[PDB]
Amino acid sequence: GSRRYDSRTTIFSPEGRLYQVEYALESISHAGTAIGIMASDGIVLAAERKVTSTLLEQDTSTEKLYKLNDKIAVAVAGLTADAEILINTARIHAQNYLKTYNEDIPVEILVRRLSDIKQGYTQHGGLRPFGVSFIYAGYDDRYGYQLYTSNPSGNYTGWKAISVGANTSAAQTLLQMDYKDDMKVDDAIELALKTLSKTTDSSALTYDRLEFATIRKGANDGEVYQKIFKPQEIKDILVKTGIT
Amino acid sequence: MTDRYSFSLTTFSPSGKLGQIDYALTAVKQGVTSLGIKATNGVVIATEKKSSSPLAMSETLSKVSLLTPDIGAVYSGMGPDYRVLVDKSRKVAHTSYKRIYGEYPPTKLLVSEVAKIMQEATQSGGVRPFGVSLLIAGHDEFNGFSLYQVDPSGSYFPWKATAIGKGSVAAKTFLEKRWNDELELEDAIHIALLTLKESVEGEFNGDTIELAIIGDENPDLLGYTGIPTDKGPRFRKLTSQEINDRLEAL
Amino acid sequence: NNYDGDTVTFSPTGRLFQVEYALEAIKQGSVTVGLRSNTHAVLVALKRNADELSSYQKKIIKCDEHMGLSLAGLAPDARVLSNYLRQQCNYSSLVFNRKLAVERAGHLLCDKAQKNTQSYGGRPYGVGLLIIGYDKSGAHLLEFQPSGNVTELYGTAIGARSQGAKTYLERTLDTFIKIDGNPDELIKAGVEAISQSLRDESLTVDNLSIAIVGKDTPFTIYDGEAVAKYI
Amino acid sequence: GYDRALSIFSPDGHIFQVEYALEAVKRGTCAVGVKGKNCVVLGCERRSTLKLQDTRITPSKVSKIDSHVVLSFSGLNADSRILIEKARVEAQSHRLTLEDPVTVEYLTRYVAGVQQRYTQSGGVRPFGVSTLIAGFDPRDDEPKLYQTEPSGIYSSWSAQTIGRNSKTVREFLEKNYDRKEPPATVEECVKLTVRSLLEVVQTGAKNIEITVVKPDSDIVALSSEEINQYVTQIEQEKQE
Amino acid sequence: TQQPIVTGTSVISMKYDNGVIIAADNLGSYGSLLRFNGVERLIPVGDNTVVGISGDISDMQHIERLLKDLVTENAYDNPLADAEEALEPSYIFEYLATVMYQRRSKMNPLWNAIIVAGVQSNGDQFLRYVNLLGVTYSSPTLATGFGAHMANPLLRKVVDRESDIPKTTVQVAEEAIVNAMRVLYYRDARSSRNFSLAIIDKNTGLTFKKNLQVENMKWDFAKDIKGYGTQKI
Amino acid sequence: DRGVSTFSPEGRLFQVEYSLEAIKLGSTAIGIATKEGVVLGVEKRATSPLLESDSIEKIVEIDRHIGCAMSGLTADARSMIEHARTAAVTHNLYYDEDINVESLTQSVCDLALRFGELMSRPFGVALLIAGHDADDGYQLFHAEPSGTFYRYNAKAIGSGSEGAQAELLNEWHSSLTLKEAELLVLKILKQVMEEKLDENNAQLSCITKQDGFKIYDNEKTAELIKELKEKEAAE
Amino acid sequence: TTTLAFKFQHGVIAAVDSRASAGSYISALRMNKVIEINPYLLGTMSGCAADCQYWERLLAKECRLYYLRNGERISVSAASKLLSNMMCQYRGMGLSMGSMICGWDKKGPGLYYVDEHGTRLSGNMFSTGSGNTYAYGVLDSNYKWDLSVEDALYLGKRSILAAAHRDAYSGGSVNLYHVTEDGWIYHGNHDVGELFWKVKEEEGSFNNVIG
Amino acid sequence: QFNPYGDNGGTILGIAGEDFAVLAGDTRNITDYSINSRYEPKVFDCGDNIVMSANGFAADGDALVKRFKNSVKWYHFDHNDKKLSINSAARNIQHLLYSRRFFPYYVYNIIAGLDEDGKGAVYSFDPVGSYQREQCRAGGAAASLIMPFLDNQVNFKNQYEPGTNGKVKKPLKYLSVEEVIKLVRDSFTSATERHIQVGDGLEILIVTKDGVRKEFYELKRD
Ligand SMILES: *[C@@](C)(CO)[C@](*)(O)[C@H](Cc1ccccc1)NC(=O)[C@H](Cc1c[nH]c2ccccc12)NC(=O)[C@@H](C)NC(=O)CN1CCOCC1
Ligand SMILES: [Mg+2]
Repeated sequence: GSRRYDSRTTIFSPEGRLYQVEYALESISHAGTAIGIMASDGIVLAAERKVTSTLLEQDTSTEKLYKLNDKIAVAVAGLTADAEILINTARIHAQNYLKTYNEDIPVEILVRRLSDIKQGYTQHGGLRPFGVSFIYAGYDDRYGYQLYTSNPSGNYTGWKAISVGANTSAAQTLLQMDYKDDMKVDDAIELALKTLSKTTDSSALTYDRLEFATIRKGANDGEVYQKIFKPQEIKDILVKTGIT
Repeated sequence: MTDRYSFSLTTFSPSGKLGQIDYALTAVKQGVTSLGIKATNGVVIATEKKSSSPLAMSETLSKVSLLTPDIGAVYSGMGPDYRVLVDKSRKVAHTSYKRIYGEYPPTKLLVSEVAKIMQEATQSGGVRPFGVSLLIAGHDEFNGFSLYQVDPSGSYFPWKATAIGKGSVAAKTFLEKRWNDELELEDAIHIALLTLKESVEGEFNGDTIELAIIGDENPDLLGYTGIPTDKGPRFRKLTSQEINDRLEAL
Repeated sequence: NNYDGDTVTFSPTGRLFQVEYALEAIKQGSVTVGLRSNTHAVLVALKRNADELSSYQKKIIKCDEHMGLSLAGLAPDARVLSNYLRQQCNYSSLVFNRKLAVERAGHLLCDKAQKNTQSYGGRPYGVGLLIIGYDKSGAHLLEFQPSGNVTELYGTAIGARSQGAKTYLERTLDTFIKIDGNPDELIKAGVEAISQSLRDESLTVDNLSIAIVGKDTPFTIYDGEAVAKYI
Repeated sequence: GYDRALSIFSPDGHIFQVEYALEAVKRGTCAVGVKGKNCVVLGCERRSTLKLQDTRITPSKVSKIDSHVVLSFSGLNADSRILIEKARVEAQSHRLTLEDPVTVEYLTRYVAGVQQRYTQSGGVRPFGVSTLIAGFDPRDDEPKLYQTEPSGIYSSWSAQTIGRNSKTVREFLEKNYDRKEPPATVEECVKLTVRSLLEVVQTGAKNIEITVVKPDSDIVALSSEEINQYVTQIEQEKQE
Repeated sequence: TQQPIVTGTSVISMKYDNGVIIAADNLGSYGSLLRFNGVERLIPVGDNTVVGISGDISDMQHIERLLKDLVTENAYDNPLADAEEALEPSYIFEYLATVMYQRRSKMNPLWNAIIVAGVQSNGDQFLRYVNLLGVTYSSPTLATGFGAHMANPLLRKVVDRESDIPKTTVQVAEEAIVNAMRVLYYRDARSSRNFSLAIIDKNTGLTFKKNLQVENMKWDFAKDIKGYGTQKI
Repeated sequence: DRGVSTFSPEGRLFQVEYSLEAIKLGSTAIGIATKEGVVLGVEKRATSPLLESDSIEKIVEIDRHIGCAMSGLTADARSMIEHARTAAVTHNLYYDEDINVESLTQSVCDLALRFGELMSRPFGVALLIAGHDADDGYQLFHAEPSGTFYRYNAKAIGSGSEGAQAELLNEWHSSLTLKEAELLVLKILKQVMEEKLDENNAQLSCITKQDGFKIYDNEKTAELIKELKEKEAAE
Repeated sequence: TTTLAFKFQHGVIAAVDSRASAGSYISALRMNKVIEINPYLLGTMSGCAADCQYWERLLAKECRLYYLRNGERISVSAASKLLSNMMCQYRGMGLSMGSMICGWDKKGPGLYYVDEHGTRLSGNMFSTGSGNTYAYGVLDSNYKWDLSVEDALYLGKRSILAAAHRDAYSGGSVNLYHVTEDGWIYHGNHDVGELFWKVKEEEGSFNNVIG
Repeated sequence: QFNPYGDNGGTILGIAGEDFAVLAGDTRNITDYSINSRYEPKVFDCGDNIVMSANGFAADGDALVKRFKNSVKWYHFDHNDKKLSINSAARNIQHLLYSRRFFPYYVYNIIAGLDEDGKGAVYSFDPVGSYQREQCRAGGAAASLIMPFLDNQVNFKNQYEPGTNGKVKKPLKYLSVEEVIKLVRDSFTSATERHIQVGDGLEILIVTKDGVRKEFYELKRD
């Protein structure tokens, strides 16, 4: 019967690892690097688009940075199509929480929900896992500014600064070196871009090969603003920090 | 009976590759060349009508398809897979949008829905991925003109101009030299015909080429008068004669 | 070899190995004999024990007042099939006020076993059954194989060393068929038949199991000191 | 639905998937449980390969199932969330139908039953998680400490450890823990728990987490400085 | 739940020494309208059973088909279908009674009253009633609808108890049935002159008589009846 | 791979035969039936001295008149016990009486072969079901994952089974007292166990008509162990 | 019916009548309206006899299973709640069942009222049935926590008598129970016909009635 | 509208002796003012020395008896030909009746036999399953006519010993089978006189350790 052709996606190796999760992580390691840095007065999200073309319409393009609600955003590393399935689920969960409790969803609760969905694909159903790693950047009134990451295993952890995708080993070392706790957003912006500039596989880091976003309390009085940077605005911040 | 294939047929290999998606992309590579170019006041999509037999009536086989009045699509790869995707794309434009908001979806959202369907064939139980890459051209009020590519993985990217299939590498190079942000629609059609001639071996005329545009509203193609706000479809398929006229000024 | 992984696969010579392996389980099972005359039908079964401290596994099961069987092979599968027969015998009584014909009971068992041999996921039954009964057309004896094949016979035997008892019955055919209106002599012929399949061990009081059904005799099972008469 | 039997017997009478789930537990960070005369302490390792971590928001290793029961684990982190969620739901469900909070033994028996169910159900793999469940029964001052594992077996322990290098810390506990006289105070119980982790941990900085649970729903987690004082005192006595 | 539309009236029957008799008129009424005049409501099953049905005709036609299918199904893998393992009146009745009671238990009854008349293998007479409620009973005489009120009293004068059955001949029993049908024609507003009669004897088998008419009717005394009391002319 | 309900060429179900190998790795359990009662005894086998041995529950009550001992993958037994307890009490609800030991055992064994592609595999545990009823008196059954159950006068299951069964072959007779049976279980357990037998690593239990099913205290078992040592030193 | 039950110093008393009705017709003179769930649990009955018997005998099934799983006797609080949860599943379906769950557990003596609506009330004294108003009158004026077992048994007995007399659908006989920490104790079946005349003479009450 | 219930009349009577039990019932079956049958048995031997009768709506009564007889059959199969005691049968019937709590068997049910100590036993049920063991019980159409007579002549209610004037009761001496059958016949003769649905015939089933015996008596046919 059908058993003959079953890959068995949800099994342990003799060493106690999940084959498909490990191979999905291998896939993600070839994806464009995404970086998240948390400061005292905001969060930065930086990400590298993969070998683009001159004929790609950049201003209407979105492959890395996505908005989950007004307070929370995500950076993607892996299969974009897989990520959009999960993103739309996360957008719905945030709205369900808002409808139920009449309050914006706490960042961790949203992260746990998505991570639980990823976990389910590793334990039952016989389907392949989602080949996606997220960096969650968000704000709520309990913990303030928060950075999380989740991977295909469904495991999630909190961070002050973190990278996913390609060259995370090199990127994490550079972040660990220059990061300090009393850091500010403008400094974090500079750190994120400098890290990408050194870890990139491209010859030079340009505006057309980047997606960028900030979550600031730099909004008029006690409230939070999401800023998805436009191509011209990424070009300006590259000149300002002295990379181009 | 029962569909007992409730498990994924597409899985990650040790190297991190999704084999069936890669193999689907290989099927797309073997397929006939198709392309798309975006102008300031329109979009053009084109492909070769590779007829399987001269006894076959190639007019009955439509490679370029209307999805909505302002959105069209063309493909490279497996024709039957494309045909069913067009059927599903047309339907999803109604069920998940028009029946809710009373208007046709914008290009990017219809593309998003098509992409979702193709992604599910990449993860759901007992199915292979679609063996096609789509080029979807369209217009809507708030986004203007746009051109999108959709791959077997479900990934989609917006393009100023691009090509897929047999001679895509050469065709994309040809388009990079000719494209600029000041092109008029007629100039884009001219470039489309030049680009497409390089990948075609045999006859090159209106009967062997399929070409459509997303441009100005066509009140003559609406089918009724009396409602000022309804001005007609922006999608128009060029006739055999209309193509040949532009081949003399080639 | 390559074609014995499941029941849904024919071999290149048109054989179904999973069914044949299920047939093998019957041969490993303890011997049981069936025979009938025109008035009565008899089952004789050699029960098997695990050791000296253990009891002797029961071989005969009652299905109705007029019908029952003996088993050889996987006992749980016999429980499933005998339960099905009990229900069918019972459906016939409650709905049609009609005692279920033995021939029709065989047809129902055949069809139940067959479904397990053509579908993926399941398995064949690993047991052989000898059904006896008395209905409107007199006494009957059936042999059930889990391949689905059901056969009406004057006498037969299944299990380990069953060929000896089957040869005896084939010689005695003309004699025991004529034993009408004499239950004890028909049982004697059955006990003498099953004795041709014994080696080393002999028929003791808690070893032997006998059942009978007939014209004015409900299906009854005899165990313990009730069969000492026939030893 | 996906019905495939993933956990099955092998010729030698082993269920490999259940045994490979134990290997995932072996890979997990070390967790330790020690019960004193009037308390239970749960110690947990934090691997220091991950710095630049935000310790405020990162999922803590010890989880409250109810106000009087806690659960720590070793193995797959994502898997543990599913057991914890189920346990928390069952805890409220028990209060709702029986009007008493769960006993520690009952909660353990439920979690172990869930783990067992995933070893003979179609289409699913076993949980790659072993748990330590500790607390005090309602209106009872006797400490309770239980362990579970992927196979679904559970048992009560005077002291126990699970996870990586658990063989070493169990060796330590077996010679250091006296049954006739268990850690009389909270200090002695925490000290013995920290000592046992220091056999394996590496640095005694942010790598050790301690959670003390006392009777009548009195549960607190120690801070870095409080634990650091235990680490300081232990090594100063060791220099002799 | 429904209401009966096209209906059939009384079915009457009785036992005699060697068998049973059953009869029913050939009318299909549509309320007060005598719509259909060629309806057979006695349905033979083999050569040893006759089922007489009253009530809803559409439900009767449904039952008629169940019985026709029952005969077909009994013959399947049955070499003794025309002998030892042929359908018996008791088998056919219990089947119907099972169906009727199940249908009432789903609150979707077959709006009928049925009498199964026949002779068993051992020569014993069979006569049992069942209706839309699943209610069953047996008696030396049985009748449905109006027949219960008018025919039974007449038929019980012939066979008042079980011991009177061997004393009753087929000529006497048929005579009694035919008289009862005449009385029903006089007094039942939803009856007809034309009727069918069936005899199932243990010796002579099944005799099915069609196109019978009520005859020897008394009407002449009507000429003398004038007015409703005081009128003389 | 291959089906879960597959027959071997010898006519045996692979999975059932493999589950029997898991039961051979399990801790020893012994049952002895007498006319004064049935005795059940088990080896606890703690994996470490820190494990509180009294939490090892390998002897279990099903009803007041039925007890049960287990050997093998003991986690699998929990659902079997749950079903047994439900079956026992449900029958008491429907029939206002105690359920027969055989009928209870049959109900448990009906679960055994409900596996395929229902549960995904057979049970990896064997059960000794001991009890008493008015019809057949004191009884001891051995319930396997094959769905088969044999009645026994005495039976041993687990790692030291064939050695213990040979010993039970010689020692059992129809006139055994309850006290004699208790000592006999302790004697044979002590013989097949790896570690030295005491009240903490071994457990006794019995079922009598009067008092019903009882698990023995560690103090009560300790005295029976001391009584055993002295009577073995007596000759 | 008339049922009552009350907590006091030495446990809980439970008293019930024995009549059963089918309209004006007295269908039964001697019906058991108490169920011995276990040696420390009792269950009174009022309403549909079938519902009372089925659901309380099903409660006894569920209380026995609790003992087997937990190795410990179920509480009165938990037992009453299981029963009330059963009622809530057949909520609105037309059940008619009013009952008191009497018993002794770790918290001491326990008494809970449960009805078909899913109501569950803890209290020291309850009375259900068509004649409960008559029973309450006697109970409220004579109840104390400081009652002796002999006086308490009499109070519950006398309270049912009061109701049996006035209420047309109560009577037949009185069944007494006394719940202690060693378990419940049956204190007999008392015919109302004989008890009435006995009480009238000894107590001097029912002066209005001629005897 | 369709009414799934009906009333087939009849009356039944069960009396428990010291070492025997009787279950009697009239043989008349009716609808409204018509007679369906003058002899339609209503009391059945169900096996294991148990007799049963479901009085009220015949279709529901036949179904219940049919189901209980089936329950006895499966009790033998499942529990090694064990004899079903009268108390176990009673409990089993409660669950059969409550199966249809929301679409009841419209019948008053009585069973009779011997308990496990050999003494006579009668159990009485209502349509929804409440049951109880009794010494005496009449059920059905004329139940209200007969029961008071049985309270008087079986349990000696309102009877005292002459000379004492109400101080001492009549002692509860046991009744023989011959004495009981007289009370049964007089009960049905009296019920036939004043109740239109009762008559035609009387069938009594007597249960002893020796087995189940029948007795039939004619009744007035008007
Ligand atoms: C007072 C008598 C109320 O009138 C009691 O509540 C009593 C409670 C009770 C509880 C357990 C056993 C017996 C009695 N209730 C009844 O007797 C009850 C009253 C009744 C009648 N129809 C009702 C509808 C809804 C609620 C109550 C109703 N009567 C019954 O349940 C009748 C129908 N049952 C019997 O009489 C059953 N017995 C008939 C003779 O055979 C033995 C069983
Ligand atoms: Mg009368």
